Amino acid sequence: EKVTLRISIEGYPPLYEMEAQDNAELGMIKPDQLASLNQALTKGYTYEDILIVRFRPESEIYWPISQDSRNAMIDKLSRNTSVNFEVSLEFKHSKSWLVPISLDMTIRAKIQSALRGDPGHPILIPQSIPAFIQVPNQGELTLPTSIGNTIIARAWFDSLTLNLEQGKSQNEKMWIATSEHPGDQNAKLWIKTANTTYSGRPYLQVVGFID
Ligand SMILES: [Pt+2]
Ligand SMILES: [Pt+2]
Ligand SMILES: [Pt+2]
Ligand SMILES: [Pt+2]
Ligand SMILES: [Pt+2]
Repeated sequence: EKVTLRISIEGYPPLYEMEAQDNAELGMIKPDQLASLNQALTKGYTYEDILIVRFRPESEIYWPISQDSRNAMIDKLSRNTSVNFEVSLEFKHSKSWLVPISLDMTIRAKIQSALRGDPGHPILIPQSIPAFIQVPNQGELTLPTSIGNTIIARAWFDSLTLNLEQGKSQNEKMWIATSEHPGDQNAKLWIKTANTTYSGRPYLQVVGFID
């Protein structure tokens, strides 16, 4: 089984790439976690069907973008119409979501500054990654619309926040990615996410339902 996540400004080398290969234990999911999830909704899938995928939030390779391509990317924001991009791949089955970057200039200026690497400038990509995804035998991944419609790109999606590592050499550019839920981040519906042993940061998490 294999999962990759990629987060980028469309057209350009990803800010963030991560590979999952859960990780990593024999069981797909904690067996209280489906009883606490199933109860929180108040679908017929069993523990062997539910995968908890966890992405290390630091990109797995340094950002390899050329300065010129990076400059071009920033300039594109100076005028109009660009979209955030991200993709999930198992393992054959993929989905990519496009999230429009607001034409609001005070925030386009915030992205631009973040892309330049200024301290104190995250890149908010709101409602951009699903906490839950469904992977089928044929075709691209799908959303569990049932789960979505209960919660309140799509409205129930998690939001992303991306930061460039500060103080590193020009050939060592890391984006770090953080996630959070819309509304109550503490809701029981959310399978709680783990942190990493090596860095102490939260995993990027998606719960997959397998067919
Ligand atoms: Pt197994
Ligand atoms: Pt198992
Ligand atoms: Pt600023
Ligand atoms: Pt780093
Ligand atoms: Pt940090």
